[PDB]
Amino acid sequence: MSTFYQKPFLKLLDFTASELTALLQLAAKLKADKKNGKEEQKLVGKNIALIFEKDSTRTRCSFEVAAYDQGARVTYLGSSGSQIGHKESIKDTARVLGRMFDGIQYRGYGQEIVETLAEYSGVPVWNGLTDEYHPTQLLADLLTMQEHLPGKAFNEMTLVYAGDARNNMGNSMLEAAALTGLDLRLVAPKACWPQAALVAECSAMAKKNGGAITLTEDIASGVKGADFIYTDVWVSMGEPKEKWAERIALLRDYQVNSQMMALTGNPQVKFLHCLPAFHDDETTLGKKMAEEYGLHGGMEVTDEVFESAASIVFDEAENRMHTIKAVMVATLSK
Amino acid sequence: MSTFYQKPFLKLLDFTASELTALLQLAAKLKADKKNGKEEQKLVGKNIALIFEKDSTRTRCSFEVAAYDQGARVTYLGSSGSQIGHKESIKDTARVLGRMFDGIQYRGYGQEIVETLAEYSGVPVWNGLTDEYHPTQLLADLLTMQEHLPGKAFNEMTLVYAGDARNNMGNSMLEAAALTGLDLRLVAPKACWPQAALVAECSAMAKKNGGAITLTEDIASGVKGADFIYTDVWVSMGEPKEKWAERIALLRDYQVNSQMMALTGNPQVKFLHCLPAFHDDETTLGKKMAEEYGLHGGMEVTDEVFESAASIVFDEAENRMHTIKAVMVATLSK
Amino acid sequence: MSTFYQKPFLKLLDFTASELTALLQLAAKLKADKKNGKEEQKLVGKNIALIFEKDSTRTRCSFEVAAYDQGARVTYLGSSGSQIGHKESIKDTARVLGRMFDGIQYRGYGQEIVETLAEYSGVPVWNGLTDEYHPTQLLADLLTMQEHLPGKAFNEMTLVYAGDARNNMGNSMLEAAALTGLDLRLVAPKACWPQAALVAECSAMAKKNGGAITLTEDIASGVKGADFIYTDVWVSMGEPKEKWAERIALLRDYQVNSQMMALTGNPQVKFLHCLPAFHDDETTLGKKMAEEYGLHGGMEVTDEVFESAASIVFDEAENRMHTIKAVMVATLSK
Repeated sequence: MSTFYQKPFLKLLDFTASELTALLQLAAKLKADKKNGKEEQKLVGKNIALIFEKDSTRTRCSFEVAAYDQGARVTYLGSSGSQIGHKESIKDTARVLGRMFDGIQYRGYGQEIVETLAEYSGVPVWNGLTDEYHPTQLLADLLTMQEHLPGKAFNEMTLVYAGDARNNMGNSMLEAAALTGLDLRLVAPKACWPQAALVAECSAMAKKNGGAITLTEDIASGVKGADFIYTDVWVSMGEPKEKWAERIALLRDYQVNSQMMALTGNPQVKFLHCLPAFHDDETTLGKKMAEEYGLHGGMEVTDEVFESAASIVFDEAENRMHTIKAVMVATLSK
Repeated sequence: MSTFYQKPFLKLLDFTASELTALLQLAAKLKADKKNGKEEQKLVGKNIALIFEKDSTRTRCSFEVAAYDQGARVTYLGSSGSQIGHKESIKDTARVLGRMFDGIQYRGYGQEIVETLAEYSGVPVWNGLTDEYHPTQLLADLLTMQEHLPGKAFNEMTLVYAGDARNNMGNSMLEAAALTGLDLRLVAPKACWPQAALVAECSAMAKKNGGAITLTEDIASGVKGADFIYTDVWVSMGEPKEKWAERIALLRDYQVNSQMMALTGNPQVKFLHCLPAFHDDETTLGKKMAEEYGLHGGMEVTDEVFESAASIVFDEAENRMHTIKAVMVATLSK
Repeated sequence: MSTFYQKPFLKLLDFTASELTALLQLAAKLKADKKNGKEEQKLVGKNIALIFEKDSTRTRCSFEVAAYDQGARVTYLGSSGSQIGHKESIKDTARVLGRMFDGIQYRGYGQEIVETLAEYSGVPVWNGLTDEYHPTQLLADLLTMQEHLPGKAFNEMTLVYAGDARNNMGNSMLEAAALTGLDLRLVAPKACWPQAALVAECSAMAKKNGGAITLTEDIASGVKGADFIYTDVWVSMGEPKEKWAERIALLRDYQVNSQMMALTGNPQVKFLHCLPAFHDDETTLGKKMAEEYGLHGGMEVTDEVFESAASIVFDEAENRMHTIKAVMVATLSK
């Protein structure tokens, strides 16, 4: 645990399995302490900056609550202005921020941006999200998996990412398998697989640690034995709207529905999903896409799965805050 | 007072007259305590979310100061992003926020949004403003009226809303008359009256409580005997600009000016107005509208009334903060 | 020091040389105390408003950290909404804010706006930046100059502003020379000189205080003997892009480079610059301007000077926070 003090948190592969175990134990302690009304503040007098170049309105909440609970003050710097590196270089920005703040949370674009912030600020920099990795969500998922399979090592678990696994969360799961020996199934069309070189590197590491990484288009063999099925949205705003039709055509067979859950053969399989999810007609955008592409009842997951007892998405969402807090406490307090 | 603990505050009609009296007494105590330098913080360790879908830059101030004074921390989520229910359903948003925050203040659109937040968050949700009601402003006005008519019950007071009463504040005043027995005069062109069914319902209730609700186009009989004349702006950005000419033509006879104040026959009549007000040429928009529609000297209220000794608009504005604070304290602290 | 209590800070000329000396001593004490882990909070329970009509995303950081360190709470009101005086008059806004907040920091447009805020709010108002002055940056520069020339009075120092001195910082330096007896050199094309009347007024004052103000196009005589060379960007977004070519043509001879530094004849000359600076190709805008106008290697300052041992820009940037804090402490705490 002492190995975290004054260090950044830029991706999971910068840490050992034992360090990850200690971090998740801290998150679980902080969660229990707050639930029981006995949280001990370790960050009184610390000032934290949130550099959120990529942002939704709600994104800041888990980070602010984590800091506030621990006694720190927060300065939120959102995506309304220009990007970092537009008017001022990343190195210059890092040097200025590092004299003002005790810690910096980053959410944005290329991994090199957060590496430069970490190198030149002189204070812990925590990667919430980059193009390459989604460490904040990964930690939240890992804690949630432990809570719902108590007393199991990660190398005893099987996790499925269904749908479009070619993104920063797919990469973070590859890292998790590499480090912890997780049995990881990326169940996806071949065009939606993470890059082969990173897959090959993490697969060699995972093997050494008692795990395995499988990429397959076949849903029945892919999800068999799963303890958890994770998915996320199939289309994003920014990727051109005229590509949505072919992407949806490719991905709609990979919808997490009651059939896919039953194909695991595991009555205790649980469902995960980085929020927001398009699972019904109760959003303007979800209702439009359901009508335009024929997806009433839910897109990447059905309303039935999303609201089922197997769905643990709101525990997962809450656990973002507890694991963010563990990172801040472990790196800022001795 | 104990009846408020862990409850939402969604509209005045959810409360009894006695509960309202106790709430306003708490606001007056908190105001006195702060003025005398002896405020006791009841909200240390509480995290409050401000979900302000409809916002002006200044709107957050009264809510943040109220929370800060009481020791709470605040996360402001403004109207720059997408609306709630665009990308994530209201129910999903409520469930996530309710695990993070101890209380949620909402300012936005339909009343059903704030009802859903209240139902699914599991924490107190306070309605600052919806399409239907303006509870935060109503409480501020009621406290201000008590302060300027000490020792009078609301059923001993006469309040006039002059101008366009067809809006959320008109509805909140109908509720206030229904509940407290206020003598309420909506002095307005018939096209600018609140909906007849809500008027009829509140009129039956008001009668039972010793009050009365009058809707009239006649200014002389409408304002006679008034203790307070309230008004607000006649045109809003969003309503189409080409409708302004007919609206102003309809409403300009209802300007609160020295003549209307004298027609009350009450030398102690006071003037109220939810800020901002267009009362002179010292705003870019007010100066343009004054020139375009012939309203130099003030629109819905003249500069003379606005700056007169009868004007209590800045006491009213300050009392937003004290009454907001009373709602937060009454619902979050036992 | 007692003369600051409950006063605004609108421009340097509102203060005496002795008051400025005491303010900078307070800033140096607060800086030392924080570095040594023994800061004593003087602003617990104070609520401060940041009215930043002109804003970059990073601008709020120094003000928030200063307030947070001292125990105050902050409400940031940014430039995303409409300007003050668009929908509500400055006087009305000042009266409302002054009942809510203990102090108000302003960054924006005309000096009359901040004067009106100060006059009608009833609480200390601090001018961070207006069209006419840049007091926050001036105080940071003065502290930085003292730190790098310990035991020297300002009337023993020579400061150069190279480049376009016709702006709010040039005006603030004229005031500093007027008040402290600084030897101030504005080394600039004649079209980029501050207004003659303000120059003549401050020159009369500076003479009385043992200083001098020189405006010259001649770089060799202008910078000779300098203790410090300050500069800032040559072109701003808002000024029309088609004027950039002639402005750059006029200003590029005034680039702070190794040659200009050597022309001082002073091996210990230091370099200052209100950040951000365009000193290399590591910003999108800087790289485009370097390519379009032939300025690879740096615009108003070369990368070599900017990264040299003589460059003290990051000490200067940090000292914004310590001097802001001194203003808040001196005016809010007895």
